[PDB]
Amino acid sequence: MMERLIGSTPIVRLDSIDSRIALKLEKNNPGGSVKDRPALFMILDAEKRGLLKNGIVEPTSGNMGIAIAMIGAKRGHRVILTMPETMSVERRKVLKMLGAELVLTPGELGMKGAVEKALEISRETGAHMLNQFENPYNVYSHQFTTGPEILKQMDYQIDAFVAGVGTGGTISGVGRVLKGFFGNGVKIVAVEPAKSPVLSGGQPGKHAIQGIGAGFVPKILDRSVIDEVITVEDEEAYEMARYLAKKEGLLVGISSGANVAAALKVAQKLGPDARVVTVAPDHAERYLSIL
Amino acid sequence: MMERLIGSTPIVRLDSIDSRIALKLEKNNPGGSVKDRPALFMILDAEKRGLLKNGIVEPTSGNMGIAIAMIGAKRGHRVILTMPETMSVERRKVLKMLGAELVLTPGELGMKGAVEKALEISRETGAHMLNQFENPYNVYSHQFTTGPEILKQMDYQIDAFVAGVGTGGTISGVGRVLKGFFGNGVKIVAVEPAKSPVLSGGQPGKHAIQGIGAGFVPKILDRSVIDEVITVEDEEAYEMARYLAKKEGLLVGISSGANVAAALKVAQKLGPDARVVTVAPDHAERYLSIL
Amino acid sequence: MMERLIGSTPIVRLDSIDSRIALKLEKNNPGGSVKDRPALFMILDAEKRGLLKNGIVEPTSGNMGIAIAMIGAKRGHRVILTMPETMSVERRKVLKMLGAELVLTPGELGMKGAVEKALEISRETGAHMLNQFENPYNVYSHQFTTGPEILKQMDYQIDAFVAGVGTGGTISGVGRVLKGFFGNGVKIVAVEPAKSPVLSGGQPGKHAIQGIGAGFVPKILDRSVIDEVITVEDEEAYEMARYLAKKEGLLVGISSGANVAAALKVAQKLGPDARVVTVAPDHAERYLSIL
Amino acid sequence: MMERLIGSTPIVRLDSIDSRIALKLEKNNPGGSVKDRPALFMILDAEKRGLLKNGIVEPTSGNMGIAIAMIGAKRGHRVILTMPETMSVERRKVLKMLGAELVLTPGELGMKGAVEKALEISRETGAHMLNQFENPYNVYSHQFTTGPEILKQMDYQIDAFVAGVGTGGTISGVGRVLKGFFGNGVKIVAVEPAKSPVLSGGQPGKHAIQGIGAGFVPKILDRSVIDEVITVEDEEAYEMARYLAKKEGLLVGISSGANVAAALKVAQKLGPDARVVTVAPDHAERYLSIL
Ligand SMILES: [Zn+2]
Ligand SMILES: [Zn+2]
Ligand SMILES: [Zn+2]
Ligand SMILES: [Zn+2]
Repeated sequence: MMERLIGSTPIVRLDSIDSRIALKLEKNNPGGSVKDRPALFMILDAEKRGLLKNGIVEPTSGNMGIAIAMIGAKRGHRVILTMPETMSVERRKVLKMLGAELVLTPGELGMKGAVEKALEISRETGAHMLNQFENPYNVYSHQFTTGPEILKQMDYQIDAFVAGVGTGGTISGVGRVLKGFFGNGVKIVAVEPAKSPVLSGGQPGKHAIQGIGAGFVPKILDRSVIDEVITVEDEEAYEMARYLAKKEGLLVGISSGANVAAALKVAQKLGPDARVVTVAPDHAERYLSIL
Repeated sequence: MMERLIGSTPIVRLDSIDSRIALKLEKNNPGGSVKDRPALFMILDAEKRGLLKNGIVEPTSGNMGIAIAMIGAKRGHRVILTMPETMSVERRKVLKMLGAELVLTPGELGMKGAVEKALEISRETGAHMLNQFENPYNVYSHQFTTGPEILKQMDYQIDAFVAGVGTGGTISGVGRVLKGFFGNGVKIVAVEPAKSPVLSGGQPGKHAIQGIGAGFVPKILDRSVIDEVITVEDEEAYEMARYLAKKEGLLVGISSGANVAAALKVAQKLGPDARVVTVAPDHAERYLSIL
Repeated sequence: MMERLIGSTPIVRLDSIDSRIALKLEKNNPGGSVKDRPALFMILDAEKRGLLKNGIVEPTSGNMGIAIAMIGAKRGHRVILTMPETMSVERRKVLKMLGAELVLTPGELGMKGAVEKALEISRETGAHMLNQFENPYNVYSHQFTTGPEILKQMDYQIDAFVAGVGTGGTISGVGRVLKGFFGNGVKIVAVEPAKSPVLSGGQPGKHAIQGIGAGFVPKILDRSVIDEVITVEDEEAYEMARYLAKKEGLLVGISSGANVAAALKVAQKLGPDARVVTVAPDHAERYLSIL
Repeated sequence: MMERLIGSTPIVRLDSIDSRIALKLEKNNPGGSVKDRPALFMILDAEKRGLLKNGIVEPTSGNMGIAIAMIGAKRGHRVILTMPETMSVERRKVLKMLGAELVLTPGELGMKGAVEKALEISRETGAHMLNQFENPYNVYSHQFTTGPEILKQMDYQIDAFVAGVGTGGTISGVGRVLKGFFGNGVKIVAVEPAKSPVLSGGQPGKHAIQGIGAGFVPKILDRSVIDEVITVEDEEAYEMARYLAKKEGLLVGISSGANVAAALKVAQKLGPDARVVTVAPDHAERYLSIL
């Protein structure tokens, strides 16, 4: 069921915004986000290695936790999530509907606080941490599914791929495929918040772009495939998410707004025949309380 | 964009519930429900007839309104919805995100109250009412998309198709295709609330199964393709929706719970090799406030 | 296996011939032709009615024989095919590969001799005749699969659908759907050989356009959906089939050249933004010794 | 057109042969073989490097010539193919249909003569040689399309992948993906003729298994992904190809019988629930005079 439903998502051209921008719509996944792919890969790996006797505990900003909970619900794994109290309340409710357990961690501690608590619960319960920031299967999910899909959906002609970095899974897996095919003929652009520009060589900080900018450089981030880093302001991301819904009818989340805002800045630096691709990580109904 | 994204949704087998039941997952549509199909068909028809000079006004229990708003947002139509105040608050928020206008009508007046207000606004603004309860394009959407999809996805072997009646579009369009192919070899079962059993020959009444049981028999309901009517209690529908999320990882709405609860009663009356198909009209995140 | 592989074929636009024409590629079917669809439907229907206990006998000089032989091979039905002995060594070989029993009837004579022999085999062995020219399930296969596919693949915008009539199944089933959706907004154009223009009111004659022009009006032909008839000369058909290979890289059969030759004549009488769709029934490699 | 049609081919399970075997049907490609993928990738790469101004010349006796001719026809590249004059009238015809220029070199001699003639044509005309045995884009086509497809189509569960080596492109690219995902959990099995077992450490010889066993080790063969080599006799291959047609209704070529014959040998050494996947490179109707 899950193996079959996850991936093979559609791409749309954003004609009412900039007709050079194509948005891959990951909300079509059964868990409602891109994170279904890495969750599936990391889980199948841990099962075959015999690591899930006591279930799974994973820190999350929301989406990876929802994906793990969904797959765990179907496959019969106990799932515990830790997540900062600052993530949208919709996340908490979804996790509960999926019968997962949740421990909220302090907002000012961000993703590091969630990781810390997850490490504790893992030791206390014996639940296995998939560790999205270090697990190479996160990258393999995008290397073997997302990247191949994007490559063919764009008819093997792409000038730039633009993606927010959360775990770094998406840009790394997709970037490996695209650099493999295009070499220097394609630009791979990482997106991060202006408020937390760690990839640009700056300081971590509080920001509102849920799902990106963890405040540190993930171990799985494959820097050799990344050409540049662009920053996006919080209000830029929200504005674009809202614009996508009103002008394209696309019910996409905050990080999709950030991706598209950044893709627009990329496309403007290039010619009229530029082909720019980005991802819409999730849907707008996960953000009704704040978007 | 919309023409391309709408439809071609997947089917899953509910092994952790009853392995004779296959659920078509309509939440994969870009508007997050089955209603994307009839909305697209009715809109394309009204455009080609030159009826949308002043936009669209339609009454809704939520999903048809969201679909119309989404397509209107992309195609450039002004969209006004009327909807009972008793429908989930998520509906109202989505309509606003899509830049549609909304007039809430009294809860005790139900769908009839919404229709009445929509007729008023139509006259006042000149906006065109697509009229989901009378428009044959509602039925054609399921006759030309949903039904053909279901027929092939089930490898041309179906013992029963089970669906809630809202507008009656789905059961009518799908039932025409399936009766066309199977004749009396397939049973077509209409689902309604026990609290409002109009199709069984009873009285209209207040119920909690959002999206079904409008309290009257729609004009587009094709009674010649319907074999029986089954009733479902409110708590049955909610319980099943919850069970689908916890045991299958399927984030489906209330009417999906009602469909599956009814499909289970159908399958139990049949043999161990029975093939029963139903629809999951929408997703669970449209119901976080109440489910 | 066959239920899964048959149908859902791609469409392409004929940019090197006329960019207003779109070509549905039925050679992508496992039997290499459009006839996989009606054969499947006729066989599933006959199975369901318990009519296949002593196998299948069918008189056929064309793709229906391959489709039947192929489905019969997988499903475990005995398949006897009657064919005038004038049929190519290419076709005999394929039928024999699929384990059909070939009954060759006296030649110049023709298809009548094959029909007569099939009727006696049916009496002598109990084998069931599907009768492709009379069986409504031929039409339903197109009403329930091909037409729905085309409608959506053309994003619900079609000014004309153009198709050769062999059995009349394709034009009738697709025509029903397209008339249903578009009404008089779509023109349905039947194609036939200039040498055998029976649908135009003329006399049957010998022609070389494989797959079309039986020299009678088939029982299953839905005349109510057909707006006009257009004729194609044998050499128009062969020349266009060759051109499709040469300039589009499309290895299509003789009937495909006929369809596209006709569609070209249709398109030229319409505006610059007209949308014309037609079918490529089979593949070139079935005709290497004559094309 | 070609970017859209190539790849995304179906898999079937060989229930009438051994239900542990799954067969990827590459005949569904517009060129009727697996070689559409590497041809597309090699040509797109060469175009991008501006290497195709005077066209393409390639020495090829098999499906690569068809793929190149077909892509060349649509894209507007001059295609010259060199082939020993010992090649069938069937293949010459198809190549000529696609508008390739056929350069026939002295026979018994063989493929070396064709390579030598291509090298001089390249010098004399400026035409660019893709060199399918050395070009890494042959491997990438499978790494980026075929392997990703197989991984998902098998629901991420594969005990063995079995494939004939022609160029070694298919086994290398798929093998990279499957090794990447499964590690030592998957066995990658290369197939070659008993008459020409060079990968097994033996001597090159003449054989009748079309599409495999070039009688050298191709430069692009990723030996690091191959776990074992298995041999197949010419008559094993032809017999299995015939059986696939007869009992599965699958019109597959000679190399497909070889692959399935090998996969059968593999499956028999494994448990009852083993999952073995293999490829059907091309179709039967390309071999009517010998199969
Ligand atoms: Zn596009
Ligand atoms: Zn199933
Ligand atoms: Zn098109
Ligand atoms: Zn399978």
